[PDB]
Amino acid sequence: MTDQAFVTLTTNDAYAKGALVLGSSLKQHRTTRRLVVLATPQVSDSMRKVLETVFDEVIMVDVLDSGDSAHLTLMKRPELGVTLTKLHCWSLTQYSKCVFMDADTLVLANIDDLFDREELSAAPDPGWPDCFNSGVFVYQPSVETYNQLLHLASEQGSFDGGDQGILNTFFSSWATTDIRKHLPFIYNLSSISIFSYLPAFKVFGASAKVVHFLGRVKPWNYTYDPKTKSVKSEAHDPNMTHPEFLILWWNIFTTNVLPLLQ
Amino acid sequence: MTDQAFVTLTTNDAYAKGALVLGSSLKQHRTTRRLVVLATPQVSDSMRKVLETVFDEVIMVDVLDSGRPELGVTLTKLHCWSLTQYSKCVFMDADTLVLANIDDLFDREELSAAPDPGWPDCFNSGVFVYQPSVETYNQLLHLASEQGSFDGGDQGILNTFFSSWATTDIRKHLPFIYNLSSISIFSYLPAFKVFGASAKVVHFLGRVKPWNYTYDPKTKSVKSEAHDPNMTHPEFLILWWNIFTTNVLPLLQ
Ligand SMILES: O=c1ccn([C@@H]2O[C@H](COP(=O)(O)OP(=O)(O)O)[C@@H](O)[C@H]2O)c(=O)[nH]1
Ligand SMILES: O=c1ccn([C@@H]2O[C@H](COP(=O)(O)OP(=O)(O)O)[C@@H](O)[C@H]2O)c(=O)[nH]1
Ligand SMILES: OC[C@H]1O[C@H](O)[C@H](O)[C@@H](O)[C@@H]1O
Ligand SMILES: OC[C@H]1O[C@H](O)[C@H](O)[C@@H](O)[C@@H]1O
Ligand SMILES: [Mn+2]
Ligand SMILES: [Mn+2]
Repeated sequence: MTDQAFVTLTTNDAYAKGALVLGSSLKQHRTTRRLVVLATPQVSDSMRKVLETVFDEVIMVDVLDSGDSAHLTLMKRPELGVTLTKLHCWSLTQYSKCVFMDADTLVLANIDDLFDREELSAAPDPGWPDCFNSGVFVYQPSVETYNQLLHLASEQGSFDGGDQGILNTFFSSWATTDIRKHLPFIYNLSSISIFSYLPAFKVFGASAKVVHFLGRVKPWNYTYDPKTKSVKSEAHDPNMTHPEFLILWWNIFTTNVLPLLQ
Repeated sequence: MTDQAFVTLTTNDAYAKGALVLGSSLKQHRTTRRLVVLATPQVSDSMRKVLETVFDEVIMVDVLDSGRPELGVTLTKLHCWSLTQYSKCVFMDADTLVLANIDDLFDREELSAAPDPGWPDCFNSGVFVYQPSVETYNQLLHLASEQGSFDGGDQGILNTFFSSWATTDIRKHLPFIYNLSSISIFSYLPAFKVFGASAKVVHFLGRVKPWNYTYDPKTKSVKSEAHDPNMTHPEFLILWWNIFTTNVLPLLQ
């Protein structure tokens, strides 16, 4: 109501375009909750103003960077040290409960029923499903938890160099303790860009509630032709096996977001 | 006890090599349960006899085929429910390898399995705990006939029949240590580096099986002529080939 929020993060203007599409999609599906975006100083002044037209609030935060090149190299994503910035989401005690969503997500149906869930509720990671994917999660802001998380990050770091490792470590009961903290995979459908063959998608994909463009290739990295509605397909590319979501992203961007960027 | 078993399946002499390595590895790690392999008539008479040496029972069954096109025969797994001489069994694909004792799987209840990478609200059917039952068997055969499988193999059928696995009982979700595939290691290497030493079962899931790699015992190394998109973990291939060379190959050659 005033008490609960969807929260996302952008540290630059590229992911900000993702944030804008996510925000638009939440509004399209008539959330009754607040929309908030955490932004760092690399987000341009002009992009912050655009974010303000979609989000109820833009909250400026400091970048938190693991600096963990060794574990980010294992992850194959040397840029993701800045995802520790996500931890600031726990500082938002103006809200009693929030859903964090990655800026590379897209909402396909109303998902306000997530606010029935308890901290920490998340869906399984598509590659290592004993860990939860940290791109969509239900949590409770808390100065206590925020401080504990910052401390763990500074003392031990993260096994993957980013937020997902440290969050899985801190919330390590997730895989075995309480099945009500497992979100269905359709609330974080995160395998499409990185798995070539997904037979389950063909029978269950139509029920997707949130699609998550997990992996190095983001929808905004494509060249989209709005005349024919084609994307230049980038060589071998699992997005093109099931391109409906990438197409949708660009539809929302071109129709609902591009006019705000004028 | 004698009323519980590990059960595997081979429909041909190639997968029989996997079954032999798996059974050898279960002996290596001192299982106290029986070892059973389901075999079809396409397994040669000589290989069936070799299997009878490693396994406690070699049970002949008919191929069930849904109609990787070779995978239609994986419906043959459904025969595992016919083994009512056992109260509880762990089914393991012929392309798995045990690294440590896993007899504690018999504390689990039907249907216990690990989440499948790529769509983890379905379980991977390469390792599962089940209870033999003629009723269940008949029901699975019925489903296979009337609806078929959404993936053309056993996994679709089994996930359809046991459709509340993802949401009902978390004790039926097996951790990765009982079914670790190289797809997972490739997808999230950081997790493998911190947790991976705990693995008790390796699953060589995908088109290129260990017996499709060539192994040079002189250089202690492996390579495959066909590209392996699952990036099979080389250390695991070496463990497989070490067991095969010393324990299995002398029975065949
Ligand atoms: O340079 C970056 C990288 C990441 N992010 C934020 O951190 C999230 C996690 O990164 P990403 O989605 O790239 O990780 P993946 O889901 O691919 O593992 C993003 O969605 C953004 O919200 C960001 O703001 N700037
Ligand atoms: O031609 C075949 C194909 C498969 N199988 C059996 O069915 C299982 C499942 O197939 P596979 O492990 O190849 O599937 P994957 O795990 O790679 O998806 C195998 O391990 C074998 O036990 C068999 O006996 N003959
Ligand atoms: O740990 C860094 C990143 O990897 C994870 O797999 C998640 O998809 C993403 O939300 C997280 O920020
Ligand atoms: O259903 C087809 C096959 O592939 C599955 O993903 C499982 O790993 C395997 O045991 C099954 O037989
Ligand atoms: Mn993401
Ligand atoms: Mn297999």
